[PDB]
Amino acid sequence: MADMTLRQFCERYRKGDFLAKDRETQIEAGWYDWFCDDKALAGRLAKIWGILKGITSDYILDNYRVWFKNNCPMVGPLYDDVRFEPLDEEQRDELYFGVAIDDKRREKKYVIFTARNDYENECGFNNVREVRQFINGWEDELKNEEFYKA
Amino acid sequence: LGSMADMTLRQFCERYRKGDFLAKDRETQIEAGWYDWFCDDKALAGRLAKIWGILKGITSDYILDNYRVWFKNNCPMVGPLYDDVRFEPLDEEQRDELYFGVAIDDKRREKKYVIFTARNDYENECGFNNVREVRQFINGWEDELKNEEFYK
Repeated sequence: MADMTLRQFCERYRKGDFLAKDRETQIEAGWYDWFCDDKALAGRLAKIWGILKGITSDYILDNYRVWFKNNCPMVGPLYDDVRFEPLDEEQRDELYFGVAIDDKRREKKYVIFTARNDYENECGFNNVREVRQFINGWEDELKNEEFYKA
Repeated sequence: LGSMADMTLRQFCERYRKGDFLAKDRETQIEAGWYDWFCDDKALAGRLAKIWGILKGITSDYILDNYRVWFKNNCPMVGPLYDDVRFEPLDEEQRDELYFGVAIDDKRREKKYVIFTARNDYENECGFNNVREVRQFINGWEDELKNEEFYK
């Protein structure tokens, strides 16, 4: 009965707490919904951790929490997404954002949708390096004036 | 769910459009109608939105004024968590004849929305694949209670 920060999650993962494939553990890890095998969750979490292990911004690490969803589109394969929600529940409409991973309905391998963009796809990248560089710079990306000009 | 200081479904929708039931704390989500759950407490509000997609399309005054709603989140021992929304008649005596619930997005079931009714001995009757069909059912539930082809 306690919520985690992204930094706390990374601490526990580097400890390896989130490698047990059981469902009771994976619910605690952060999976909200899935269509896949319950034991696929751990492996898919490793896939997702391939991005989270490269997060450095103390703003992202200490002001955010993460949850994961596994999705079954009407056409196309199951895909996961990792969603970054701020600890301050009020500024969600401005700070929340998620990254769809390997969604074949979209051109890029990683597609980012943000609350400030009204929950639409904003940009996309084809390698993990771009995704980490973007999420780390998200604190400064919130300050780009050329965006809110909508 | 027995009963206590509960609101009617119409009263609940009135309060919900006020935004009374958007605080993610446990006391607010309990007041909204959550009876039991297995998931994170801070998910509750969000799942209520899933449920609201059904409740916001309810127009028939019979359902709105003779029923109240409570919500349960379930851990099926195998598979992911699923929710359901349960309509309880205000007169508890006719519960066995009037009560019904909608299991929403239960992965063990064929339909996205599966309806279980008290008249069918609290087992699944029918299912639908879109929220519009579910709303059409609940609004027409007053006329569905009078369909004889069932009670035979």
